[PDB]
Amino acid sequence: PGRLDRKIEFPSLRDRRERRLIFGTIASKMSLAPEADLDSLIIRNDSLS
Amino acid sequence: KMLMNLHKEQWQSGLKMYDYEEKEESNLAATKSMVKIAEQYSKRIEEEKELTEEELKTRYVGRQDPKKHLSETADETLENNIVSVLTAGVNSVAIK
Amino acid sequence: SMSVALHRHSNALVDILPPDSDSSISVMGENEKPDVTYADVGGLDMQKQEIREAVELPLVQADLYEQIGIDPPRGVLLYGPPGTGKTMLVKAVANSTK
Amino acid sequence: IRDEIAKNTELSYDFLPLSNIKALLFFNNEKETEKFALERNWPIVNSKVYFNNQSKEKADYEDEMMHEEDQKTNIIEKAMDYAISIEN
Amino acid sequence: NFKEAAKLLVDSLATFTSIELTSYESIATYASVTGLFTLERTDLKSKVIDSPELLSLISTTAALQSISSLTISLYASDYASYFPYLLETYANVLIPCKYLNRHADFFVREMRRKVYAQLLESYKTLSLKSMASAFGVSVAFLDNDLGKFIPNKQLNCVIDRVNGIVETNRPDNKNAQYHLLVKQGDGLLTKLQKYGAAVRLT
Amino acid sequence: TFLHLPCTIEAEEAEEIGVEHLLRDVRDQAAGGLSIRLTNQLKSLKGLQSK
Amino acid sequence: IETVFVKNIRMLSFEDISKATHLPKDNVEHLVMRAISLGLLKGSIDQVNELVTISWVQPRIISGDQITKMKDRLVEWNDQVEKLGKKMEARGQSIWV
Amino acid sequence: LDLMSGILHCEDKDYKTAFSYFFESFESYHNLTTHNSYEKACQVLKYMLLSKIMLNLIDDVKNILNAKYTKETYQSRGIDAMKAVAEAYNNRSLLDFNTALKQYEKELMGDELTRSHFNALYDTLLESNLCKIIEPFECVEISHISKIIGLDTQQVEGKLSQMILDKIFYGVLDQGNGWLYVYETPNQDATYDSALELVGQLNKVVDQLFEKASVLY
Amino acid sequence: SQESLVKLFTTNELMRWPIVQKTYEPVLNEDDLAFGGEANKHHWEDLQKRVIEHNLRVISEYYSRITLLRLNELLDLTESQTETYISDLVNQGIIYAKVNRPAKIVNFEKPKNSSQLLNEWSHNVDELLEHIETIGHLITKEEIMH
Ligand SMILES: Nc1ncnc2c1ncn2[C@@H]1O[C@H](COP(=O)(O)OP(=O)(O)OP(=O)(O)O)[C@@H](O)[C@H]1O
Ligand SMILES: [Mg+2]
Repeated sequence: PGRLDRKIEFPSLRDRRERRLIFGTIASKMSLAPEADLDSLIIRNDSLS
Repeated sequence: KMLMNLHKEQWQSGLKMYDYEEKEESNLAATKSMVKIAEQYSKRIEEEKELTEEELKTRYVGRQDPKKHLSETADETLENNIVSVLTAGVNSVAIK
Repeated sequence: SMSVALHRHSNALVDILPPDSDSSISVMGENEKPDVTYADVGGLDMQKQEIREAVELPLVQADLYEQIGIDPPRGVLLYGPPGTGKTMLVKAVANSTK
Repeated sequence: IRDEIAKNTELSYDFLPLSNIKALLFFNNEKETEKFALERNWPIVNSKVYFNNQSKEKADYEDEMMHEEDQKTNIIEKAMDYAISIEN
Repeated sequence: NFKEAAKLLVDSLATFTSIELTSYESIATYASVTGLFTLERTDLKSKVIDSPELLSLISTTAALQSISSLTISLYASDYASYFPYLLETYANVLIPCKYLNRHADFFVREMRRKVYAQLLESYKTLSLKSMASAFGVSVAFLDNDLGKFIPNKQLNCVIDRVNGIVETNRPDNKNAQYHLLVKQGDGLLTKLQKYGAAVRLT
Repeated sequence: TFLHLPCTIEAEEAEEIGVEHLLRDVRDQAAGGLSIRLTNQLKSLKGLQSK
Repeated sequence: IETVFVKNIRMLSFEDISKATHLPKDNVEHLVMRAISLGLLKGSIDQVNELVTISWVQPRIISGDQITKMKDRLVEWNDQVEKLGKKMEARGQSIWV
Repeated sequence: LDLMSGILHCEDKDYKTAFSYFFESFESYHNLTTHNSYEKACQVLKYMLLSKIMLNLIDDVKNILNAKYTKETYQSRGIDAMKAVAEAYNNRSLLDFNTALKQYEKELMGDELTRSHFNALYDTLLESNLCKIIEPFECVEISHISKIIGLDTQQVEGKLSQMILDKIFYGVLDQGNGWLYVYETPNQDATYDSALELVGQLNKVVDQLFEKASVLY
Repeated sequence: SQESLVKLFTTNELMRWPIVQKTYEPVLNEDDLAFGGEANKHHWEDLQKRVIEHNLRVISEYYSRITLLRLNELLDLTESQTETYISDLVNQGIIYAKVNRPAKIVNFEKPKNSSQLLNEWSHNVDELLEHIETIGHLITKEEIMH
């Protein structure tokens, strides 16, 4: 502390809800299966960074 | 005599009038500048009644004087706009 | 003591330089982050907030901090597994700071 | 009285019929309505007096002034005027 | 001066001390009144209506209920209900208060002036018919309300009695602006003349 | 035939040094202060008028 | 092209063209639009104010009569400059430098 | 816990972060035993769809709706209210919306949240629709405006006033001659504003000098 | 036939729709795989939209203002269909106009800016002074050679 009182540790464990948010940002750049259920992929991913 | 002349575009340029986009920009900058240097001058007269002139010059920034700086700024702009109004009016009456 | 200009052939002090001069170049690219924004993020929405709070927020609002009474935000250490952009985290924020 | 009403109403009307100009400035007789017109230099056209013509007549006199160049002041004179005060 | 009254009294909502102090009930009302005057529509929204503290206090004092009504109806552009609200605000809030007894008359004038301003800006022309009906008064009444504020030069508007319209002629052009500017320089030219001369003698 | 093609005096940089040395006159036209350009503006009207 | 050239005014009414060319007022507009299209003249076409206000005269054959016009118009211009010059000498006679 | 963070965000006018919470909340209540938690699940389903209406997405409405269970195990009046309002919005049609909430009023009355965000949605579409009409015209009749939007005249006029004070096209309305003129021109010049600061300062300064120069007196 | 068609559309013209339609009805409309098919009857209908957009572009440039009453006549459209066509072509950002609903005018102009006008004026004065400066040299040249 005082050098560095703020310390942010970044996980990769994440949350289900966290993965939905990464997808959206991507989707703005290039839509991934916009006529099919995206949400399967979210469930299936479970370690992914 | 040869050196002094630099064509006929020496004198033609006195009539020549720039973009008025530029004039407005120069005059804008100068307006703000005088406010910002007026504040600098306000600090100069914050009190400025303590002894010895030399110690005041260093303390209230009388070296690199804000009063002199205001004066120059005003005069360049005042005189420039004087010539611009004059050359414009010259142009109106002369051509048509 | 700071950098200053000297004439080439008169070898004297004729002119002054900012001290900023004659010091490290500041971002060797262009300063800001490429088209990558909070939209592109995709993280880490919360922790990115914590980075905004730390870096941009005091700099934009000084007065706000003065109200709490605290000294302004201390250094940040970004550690974790990679592929977290942690480097991109700083660039994104800094973009928006001005 | 009939005079003062006549100088004022140049700025107040553009025309009156012969009945209405009588009533307003108080003329007593029909002939008096037209006689006072010639003297204040309003024409009668179609039984109507026009104050607008007096307006114009006043305007031509201003232009026959030789006083008016320096008084109104050319744009070119004004800029010169400001310039030279400093140069003193 | 209500400008300094609104800056202190709206801030003091958010962290308010009643240790050897007065009630929050008087201060939330007194704060709303002075905010209504000074703040413009945009900041009215921020600091009065969307104030979380004022929200939470809800309607529990008749005073509070009276001034709350009045700001909302000014904001949402309603005119029918503004005219009876104004009357109630005066009766139940301004008068009982000792300190706003003194500013009671000013509140009524300005409040009408403020609701007119919004309407006059937004329209080039009105009818005397439509304006009157909208506030919820008549043609005979509206003509008197307007004869107070227009000769003082607040609203910058005329009423065509002959046509039946309320015409708008608020200058926003350079001419309006030049007039403001020369009033600042003319107070300068006089003040130089007195300070300059005075030193010249002694 | 001999057609007119635009010309102007502009000076080299190495030339310049001497041009500065030999000009020690006040310069009636040099584009200076308020004074210098009020003299110019008049000069300019008679220039054009003769052309 | 000829009438706006010889006149000093550089905006021409529709009624002027209608009498000269012996055509309806309808037919006149048409003529103007076609002149803009060719590059015979260029400028703005105002139907409401019934103008054509030109910005370009495409260069024409120059006969002795047109030189006479061009020469005349520049005598007035030379006189205009000269009169302004006499005024410019009167104000500021006392100080120049 | 998740749902309540959802409601709060939805209201802060962020609809991505909101959406993920209501998604979780839908899944929680489907996976618990349904005795009272279908009810709570149906309510949440309205809120997931509601997030996306505000973002103006009907693709991701297609993805979330399904005939497997979100229209056959949660087939309800709120579903029919949502895909009417969703469809209306994209068309850019206020008319359609207006008619959709007449027969689905009970959805605004029962749901606080649905109502806050449909109030906003109304205002948003009317504002949008207007800009398009008044761009290529000036001196357009107020009556004309009413034809296209599909509202009473008197309504149109009160609505448009607000949006002059809102200050996104700021013109003036003619009640008596029934025109709208659009003004979009600058309302000050830069040199005049910078002048105001300048003469203001000099006013102060001269007083300050005299304070120092009154030693003569 | 093709040659007159291409030429018409390239160069800037004012033309009226039932007279152009009458020219190319026994010519182009009976040529199959263009206009003579069935769903190319609605590519013929489309030819009209392209003609009335051509007239709108031309008239936009050359006419600074024109009454709406007039503009209707020249385009061969009804009042209602004129306004909607102006509007669509202003969304697509090519042209700019202000159309009155009382139907007094259409002002095909985007209202010109203060700075640009002044800029435009200052340049013209420099062209007059340059023009005279060059002329004087060529007077000297001609007199002496004579
Ligand atoms: N939140 C995000 N949304 C979008 N793209 C992202 C995001 N996070 C990371 N990425 C992508 O992954 C890349 C790798 O991230 P970054 O370069 O910041 O790594 P790091 O964690 O700092 O590693 P090291 O340990 O090497 O410093 C980014 O350049 C970006 O393309
Ligand atoms: Mg890194």
